[PDB]
Amino acid sequence: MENDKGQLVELYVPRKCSATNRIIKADDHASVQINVAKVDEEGRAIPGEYVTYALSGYVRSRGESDDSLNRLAQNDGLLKNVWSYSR
Amino acid sequence: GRVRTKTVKRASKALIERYYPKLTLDFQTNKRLCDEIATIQSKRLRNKIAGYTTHLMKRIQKGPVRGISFKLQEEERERKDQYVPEVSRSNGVLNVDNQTSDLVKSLGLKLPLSVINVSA
Amino acid sequence: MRAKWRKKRTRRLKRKRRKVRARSK
Amino acid sequence: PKKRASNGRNKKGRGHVKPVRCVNCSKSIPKDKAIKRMAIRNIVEAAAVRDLSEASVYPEYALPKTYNKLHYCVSCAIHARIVRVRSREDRKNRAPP
Amino acid sequence: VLVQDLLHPTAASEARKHKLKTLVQGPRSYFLDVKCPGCLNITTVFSHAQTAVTCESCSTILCTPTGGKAKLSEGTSFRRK
Amino acid sequence: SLPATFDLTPEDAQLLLAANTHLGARNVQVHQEPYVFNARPDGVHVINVGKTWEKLVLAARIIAAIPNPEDVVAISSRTFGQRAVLKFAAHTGATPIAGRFTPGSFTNYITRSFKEPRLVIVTDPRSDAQAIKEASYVNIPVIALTDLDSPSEFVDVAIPCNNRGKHSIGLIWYLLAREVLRLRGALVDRTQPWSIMPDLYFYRDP
Amino acid sequence: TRSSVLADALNAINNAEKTGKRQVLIRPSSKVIIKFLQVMQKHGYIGEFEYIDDHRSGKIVVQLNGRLNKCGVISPRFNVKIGDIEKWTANLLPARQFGYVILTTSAGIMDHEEARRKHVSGKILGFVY
Amino acid sequence: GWVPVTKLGRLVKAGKITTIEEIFLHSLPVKEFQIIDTLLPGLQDEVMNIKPVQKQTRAGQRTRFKAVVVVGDSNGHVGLGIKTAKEVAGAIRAGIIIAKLSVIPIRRGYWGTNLGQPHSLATKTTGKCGSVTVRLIPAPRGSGIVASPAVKKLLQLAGVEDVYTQSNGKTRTLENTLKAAFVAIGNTYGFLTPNLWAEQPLPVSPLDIYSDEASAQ
Amino acid sequence: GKGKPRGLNSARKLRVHRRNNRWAENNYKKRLLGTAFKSSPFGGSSHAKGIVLEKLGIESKQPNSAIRKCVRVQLIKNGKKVTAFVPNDGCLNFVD
RNA sequence: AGGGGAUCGAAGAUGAUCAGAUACCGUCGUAGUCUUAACCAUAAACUAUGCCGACUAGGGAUCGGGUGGUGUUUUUUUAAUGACCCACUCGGCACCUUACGAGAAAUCAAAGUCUUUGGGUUCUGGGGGGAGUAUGGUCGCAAGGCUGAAACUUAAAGGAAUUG
Ligand SMILES: [Mg+2]
Ligand SMILES: [Mg+2]
Ligand SMILES: [Mg+2]
Ligand SMILES: [Mg+2]
Ligand SMILES: [Mg+2]
Ligand SMILES: [Mg+2]
Ligand SMILES: [Mg+2]
Ligand SMILES: [Mg+2]
Ligand SMILES: [Mg+2]
Ligand SMILES: [Mg+2]
Ligand SMILES: [Mg+2]
Ligand SMILES: [Mg+2]
Ligand SMILES: [Mg+2]
Ligand SMILES: [Mg+2]
Ligand SMILES: [Mg+2]
Ligand SMILES: [Mg+2]
Ligand SMILES: [Mg+2]
Ligand SMILES: [Zn+2]
Ligand SMILES: [Zn+2]
Repeated sequence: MENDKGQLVELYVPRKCSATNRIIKADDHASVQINVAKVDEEGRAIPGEYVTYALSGYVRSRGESDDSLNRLAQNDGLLKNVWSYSR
Repeated sequence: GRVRTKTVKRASKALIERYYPKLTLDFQTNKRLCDEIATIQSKRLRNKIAGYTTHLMKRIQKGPVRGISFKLQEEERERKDQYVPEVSRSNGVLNVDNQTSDLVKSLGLKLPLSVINVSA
Repeated sequence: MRAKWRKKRTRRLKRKRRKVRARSK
Repeated sequence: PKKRASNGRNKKGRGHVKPVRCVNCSKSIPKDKAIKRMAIRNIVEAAAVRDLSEASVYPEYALPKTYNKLHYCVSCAIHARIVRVRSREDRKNRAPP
Repeated sequence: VLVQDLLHPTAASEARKHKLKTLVQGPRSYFLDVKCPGCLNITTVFSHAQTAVTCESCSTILCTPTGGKAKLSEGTSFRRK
Repeated sequence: SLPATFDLTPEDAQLLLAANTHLGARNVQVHQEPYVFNARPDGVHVINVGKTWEKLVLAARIIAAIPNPEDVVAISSRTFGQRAVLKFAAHTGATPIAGRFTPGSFTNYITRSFKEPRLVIVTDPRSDAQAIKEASYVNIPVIALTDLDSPSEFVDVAIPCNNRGKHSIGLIWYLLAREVLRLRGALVDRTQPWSIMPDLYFYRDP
Repeated sequence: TRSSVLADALNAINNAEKTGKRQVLIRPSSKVIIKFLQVMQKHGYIGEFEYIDDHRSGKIVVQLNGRLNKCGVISPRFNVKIGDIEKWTANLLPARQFGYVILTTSAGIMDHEEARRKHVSGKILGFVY
Repeated sequence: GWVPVTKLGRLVKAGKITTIEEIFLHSLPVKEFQIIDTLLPGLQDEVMNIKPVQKQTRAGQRTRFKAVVVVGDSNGHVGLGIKTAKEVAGAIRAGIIIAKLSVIPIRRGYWGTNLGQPHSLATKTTGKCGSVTVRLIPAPRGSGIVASPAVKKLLQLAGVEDVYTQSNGKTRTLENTLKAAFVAIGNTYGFLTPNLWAEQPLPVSPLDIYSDEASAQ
Repeated sequence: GKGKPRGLNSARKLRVHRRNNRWAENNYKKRLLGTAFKSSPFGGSSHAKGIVLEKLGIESKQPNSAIRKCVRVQLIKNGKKVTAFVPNDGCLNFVD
């Protein structure tokens, strides 16, 4: 939210649900951010380095947290099958 | 009725928590402990207390008592931990269902077979 | 008083005014 | 306000049932609102059964109960029979025992 | 649920649905060629006949009507198309 | 991103089928599960263990990722999981909660039960719902062992299981632990059946 | 009986978004639905959409992103007198800097900003933001 | 002395988190009031209303006191706390703290041109609580706060310069009205305009970057 | 839509319906029925001048106990009779 | 207006009860209760919730219809039937669990998709009394139905829930 002349104004640009791209606001204390570990050759899990996803309180309440994570991580490569885009 | 108030039952807890070494199945010495190690305004209230920190001690020696945990249990429990020498690959092969093996066939590789059927 | 007896009260009352007024038709 | 979804008692998809007469006070009450018990009991009783067979021809006989349905009227159902009056939640419970 | 392919439904879950609730609608009744070896030809019956379809030449029967699928007459045979 | 040898091996598969970790819930069957695989007739639904295995891996791949391994929390109010969780927490970092939960453990700093983790693992979101609820008052992600009739609100990444008892829950936890150690960790190489017995995890007696 | 075929198409889209979905089937589509769908799309408020041809009135699959608060229809298609356009946008848009009143005019189905630029007016269809 | 309990209280006292915008960035649940004291010290309070309530009891009437309180700077951080104790001051004390805990952010915008420093709202917003709906509408400069004394004061401490308001409901019940106005300005950072359509990489959580530098003992 | 027409040509129905329902307005109906001019001791006018017939001592309603000094007045343009209050302490002594 | 008139039974008369008891309880029992031909048009005529259309969420029962099965059971010689079991699908009468959502709440798959306020349409309400009264019209054999005011009076009447 820029201003008159190029200057960035209004503090704080909120995160977004990786799943629904809606804002995750402050009092949304039911939301979640899953850090998933980048790993290297022959197991081993490279500490401090994650593939990360966020998830709105809405979504988790509606029980869609597990299906939605599935699709998300799989089209990154951390799942191999499991999720069908058809029904 | 001789049901002990909370002040007594609470003080026993607190004592058995943090002085379990010292304290004994014996009231008489549990009595004396409570003087040196705690401040109580009446002989009667201390007796009352020591008699019950004694009771709690006596049945601890025969299995835990909920409320009181001096950590030492949780580590006796972790060392009191092991079993097995058999496991549950004998004998022969894994007995499966028609579709259990379909799951096998359609996903993976080699597994010993053993068909079933079942009805209504 | 119970609504229905009051409804009955005024039914009675109308039949009365209905009467008295006919004395002068 | 409204105090039950069954309202009085049990009538959704009709409009009019048909009154029964209360077994105790004779009060008419719709059949679906009735409140009912099967009075099944032996003709004899706890005591007479021994004394029954004893002073009888036949080996132990057979024995027949009496089977008759009861229709109570809420007031009559409350005043003695099946009633208590239950808490706001217990009222929901349709399980018998 | 929450994200799925409305454009490419699985054939199975498309198969269980109602005929007007598939993606594009079509019937689920078939036609058949039907014959009783007394004769040498093949009449074509509709799987839900309503009319008690009488054979070409011989007043025989072929299928009685029902609630839905016509019941074909006991000693016969058929193919779908 | 796929590891390469982290495919489901025939030794793990045998472990699982003997554990009946594929024998899913009967008539009951929560809409939110295509972890299924062909209705075995007369009630039982068969659970696709491949998917099971991957989830477990992703699970482990998120557990190891927590900086301090001891603010990973394991839960199990069901007796059939108490020996497991203690044995999971034993080997890895992880603080355990076996038996009764005690509400106010995540809200309410004032309690003596007070935890405050960065992740929660749970064995049966029916029995342990106290915790699943509690954690979504306060932004904790949740990993959970789920059958075909488990609630799935407020639990990300389900591990399709068989909380019908026995060895399943014990297996899954053992496999969980086994993988979090094979990850940035105190283990080994390829096959490597691991020293520790899988029957170590398991409800006792009688 | 179906009075506004547009009205169903918007409320469908609206209920999808609200429930966190990423697509909707809509039925039965129309020239007008398409053009309304087209405007929203041009402005980012939905993704791509596909017209499936039942041999009938059409179905549509919309793919929506989640930038969408509301897409509403205006039930009588009131005439707007080009000067009245200000009064509509104000009545029913969240601020003066984003969001659109979309409406039907002799020069095509177009949002009010294009309407302003082309200097035409007409009747009011609905809105997006 | 402070002695924080909670991970967040430690990280904050230990100078590892500098502003609540971070807290809101990651939606960190706040339990310790001292947190929002050190993180935002220009906070000035304001008792909004005090009223007697009464409870009937199996041995006495019980009339304790309900106090409604607003804290804020005048720079996009409000807090609305409601507390009832049996002495007035104790109600106010506990009320100010609750109000500090609930301190939320305000997105303010421009009535409709880019100029110098936001002065109004991003969008219209609505807040409901009970029967009352407080509705907030962006206004041109020097319009002022067009609102009742109470709601105006909550909107000033919140940092807003010009806004329009409309209310529906039994607005005389102050508790519900302010709560609705609160929820109304709370809603401004939930509303997705296109200026916020741009994708952000997804920041890492302080609770993990200073993982060690938090931690119990 | 619950209950009003929404159509583009339902303007008449919408006006009539309003007209019909204005009669539930207490002020509106008095305005059009001409209640002022018809009943009501003044014409509909702000004041009226009358003649003092007798001095009354009206006993006050509960929970109040008092004698409220008043006057019966016959309106000049009217002959309509009216009782009126005589405000403040004494002041009944000022009439006759 | 005819028939019928077992039963129960407004009215009436009685026995008790009661300070009284025109009642509650008991007895006698007229009309009535049933039927034909005609009237009447009202019920808390109730889900106190207009109709048509769309969309939004889970579960097990059940009624009707249909489809699928090397299902069960019926024996005869296997079938065909039938009844039953499983899966699905239309359309019903309902219940369960949830609530994204709604509400003043009780509660509600509508009472949701509403100040981010518009799918179509019918109807009714606008503080409480006065009063469903007065008056006119109209229908009715009657009882009464429909339509339906004001003057004046009044600061509350009222709803849901909470504690006593
Ligand atoms: Mg005469
Ligand atoms: Mg009440
Ligand atoms: Mg009542
Ligand atoms: Mg009826
Ligand atoms: Mg005041
Ligand atoms: Mg009226
Ligand atoms: Mg006089
Ligand atoms: Mg008779
Ligand atoms: Mg009598
Ligand atoms: Mg007498
Ligand atoms: Mg009499
Ligand atoms: Mg009526
Ligand atoms: Mg009813
Ligand atoms: Mg349903
Ligand atoms: Mg069949
Ligand atoms: Mg008064
Ligand atoms: Mg009460
Ligand atoms: Zn009775
Ligand atoms: Zn033939």
